Amino acid sequence: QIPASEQETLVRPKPLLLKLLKSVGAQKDTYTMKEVLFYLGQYIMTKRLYDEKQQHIVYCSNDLLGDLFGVPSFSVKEHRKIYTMIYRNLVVVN
Ligand SMILES: O=C(O)c1ccc([C@H]2C[C@H]3[C@@H](N2)[C@H](c2cccc(Cl)c2F)[C@]2(C(=O)Nc4cc(Cl)ccc42)N3CC2CC2)cc1
Ligand SMILES: [Zn+2]
Repeated sequence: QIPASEQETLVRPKPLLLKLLKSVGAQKDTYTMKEVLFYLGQYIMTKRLYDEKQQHIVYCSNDLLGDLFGVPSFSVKEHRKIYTMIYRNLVVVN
């Protein structure tokens, strides 16, 4: 479904996404999607927003991640949906 090339996409985060990213990783102007997914994953894990042994759901109603995505929770299995939510919070650079 998801191609390997997606993780090579170069992106400029919008301000709220950039704020989230800077709380877990070095600040730079441009990131790859691989970086954005790693850093968001680490944000989720460190903050214990992910209930793995509970239908694999991230709960974000009480966190800026919920403002970023516009949902109170989401399944981590729904990669296509997660990409869409992330895409809306960045500009692709080419
Ligand atoms: O048993 C399954 O069937 C199963 C179990 C787990 C996953 C999940 C865990 C991982 C990864 N796959 C997921 C992911 C990686 C690449 C691209 C995408 Cl679109 C993606 F969603 C990721 C991640 O690595 N970064 C990131 C960032 C956000 Cl915003 C949301 C979720 C994640 N998950 C981190 C985990 C803390 C929640 C998928 C299926
Ligand atoms: Zn399971």
